Amino acid sequence: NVFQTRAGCLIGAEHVNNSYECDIPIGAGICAVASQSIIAYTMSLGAENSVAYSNNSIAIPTNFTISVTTE
Amino acid sequence: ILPVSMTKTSVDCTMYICGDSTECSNLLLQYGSFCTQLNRALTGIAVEQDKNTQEVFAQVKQIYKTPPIKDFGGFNFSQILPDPSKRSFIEDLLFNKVTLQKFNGLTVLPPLLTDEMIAQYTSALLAGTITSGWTFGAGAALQIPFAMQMAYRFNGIGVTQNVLYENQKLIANQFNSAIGKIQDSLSSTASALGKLQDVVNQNAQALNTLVKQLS
Amino acid sequence: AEIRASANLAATKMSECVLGQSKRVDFCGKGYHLMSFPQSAPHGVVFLH
Amino acid sequence: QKLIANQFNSAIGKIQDSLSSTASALGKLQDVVNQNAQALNTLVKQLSSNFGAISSVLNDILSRLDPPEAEVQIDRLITGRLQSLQTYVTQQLIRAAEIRASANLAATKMSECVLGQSKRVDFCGKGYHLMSFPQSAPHGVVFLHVTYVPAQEKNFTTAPAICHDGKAHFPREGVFVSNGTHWFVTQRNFYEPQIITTDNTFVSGNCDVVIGIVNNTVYDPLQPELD
Ligand SMILES: *[C@@H]1O[C@H](CO)[C@@H](O)[C@H](O)[C@H]1NC(C)=O
Repeated sequence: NVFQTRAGCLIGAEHVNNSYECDIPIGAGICAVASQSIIAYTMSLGAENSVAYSNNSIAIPTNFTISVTTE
Repeated sequence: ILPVSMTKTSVDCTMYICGDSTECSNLLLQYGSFCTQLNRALTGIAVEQDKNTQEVFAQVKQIYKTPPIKDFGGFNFSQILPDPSKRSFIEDLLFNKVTLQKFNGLTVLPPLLTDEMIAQYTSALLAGTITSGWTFGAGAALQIPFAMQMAYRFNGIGVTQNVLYENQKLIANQFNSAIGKIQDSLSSTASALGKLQDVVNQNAQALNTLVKQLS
Repeated sequence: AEIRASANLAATKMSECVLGQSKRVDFCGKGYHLMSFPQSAPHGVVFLH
Repeated sequence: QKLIANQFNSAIGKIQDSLSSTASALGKLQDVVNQNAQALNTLVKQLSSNFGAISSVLNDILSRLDPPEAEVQIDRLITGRLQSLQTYVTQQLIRAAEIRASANLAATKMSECVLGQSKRVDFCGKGYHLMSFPQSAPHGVVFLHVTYVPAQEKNFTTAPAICHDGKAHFPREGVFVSNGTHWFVTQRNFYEPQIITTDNTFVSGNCDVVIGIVNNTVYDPLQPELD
């Protein structure tokens, strides 16, 4: 295929619409295998969840997980 | 104000030095791998400009969304929270106070995180710190009413929380008013973004000398 | 390398003052800190301490 | 205590698994080995370049040329091997300053998180910090930031103060929380409500000022002892 971006003309990738966490940064917000084909999509910032603000309602946790990252 | 990234400029070595010539290149091949060596250095910092903006902004997991109704205990956030008319209000003034072309071998790769994405991260960072306070940085974002949050930050610096409530209405006015003077001090006084302008001035002045040297 | 020193300083001022209330003296504005607000900019970041 | 010890013991277990299984887990240390060895490689490859002389091996140009003419070619190598060695040095002086910026950051993360519990947000792992564990590595250091992360949140109804006998009551260390029917205070980061006695609230002024308070009853523990 042939697909046009803001970074340039990208041939070989099949443009899609649903967003993903992006693999191979291409530029101008567009990244790039998934089921035997190369897909070039828009980056996703992640799952969009806006939390339920009130003027009088708090939310307090009831359990925790002590976890070990590395660095 | 802090700069966080410079323009991901890149330069093709052989096309700068030779510029589409066969006689010149076969000479440039005798200088070993100078061409390969510089080209790697320049894309080493171009790929790093993407790690700078990915660290300052991409600190949050999910993109929080600010609520429709805005009842923030009297605190008026109209200036910072985004306006769908176009990006926020103050941000819009910032994008007007700066004065940000390729010839031969030179180029400007575009930044990976587009500006309307960078403007989006800074909205979640705004909608988490308005609604949730500290916690959207520590784990599951717990919501807490703003007028109560500022009480829990007054309890930070060593002021018992009663002070806020007992002065809530005035405190909200000072804060709302202080935010107002910002855009005024920003709009009126030019040379307010001295720091960001240099990193544009220097880095573009330096490119200019690179081309003048072709003559 | 002068910018990666600032990009790292902004990566801290956002983790230490936007995502929390910092106790460090004079790190986030003159005075006792209450909060801070990121704002994008052409090539930088602007905090409203 | 017993469960907490299990989570911690279990969390440590997944580390070596995530480390052993997933290759490219030490991306950071591997570059500083890759780059710094790749850069050396180019330094030697440059010994095989002409720079314009008749030959890149100093022996031959020396073997088959008279000294007056030879040094005119030897000069074209020296002028090149120098510029290519002085390029290598510069890139190291820059690369070493990038490590002295990390060596200083690790000298801090050890003094601020191994030798104490750091209050800086997001300095030592995502979440509230508990402790950290150094681990040597080939040319670096690896920290195991043991952090506390809340979960399983539930919504409640909040109220900034409690107007009792006309006076307001503000929580000493807690948030005024109600399960709809009964009001409580609780530590702000772990659900554990309690009955609003007087020794966990402090009072100030009548209850006309601060907006949002509710009418409630703060029981005094002294009264059941007077009778
Ligand atoms: C993506 O959406 C656009 C606009 O709705 C549409 O024109 C296009 O065909 C879609 N692309 C694919 C691969 O479905």
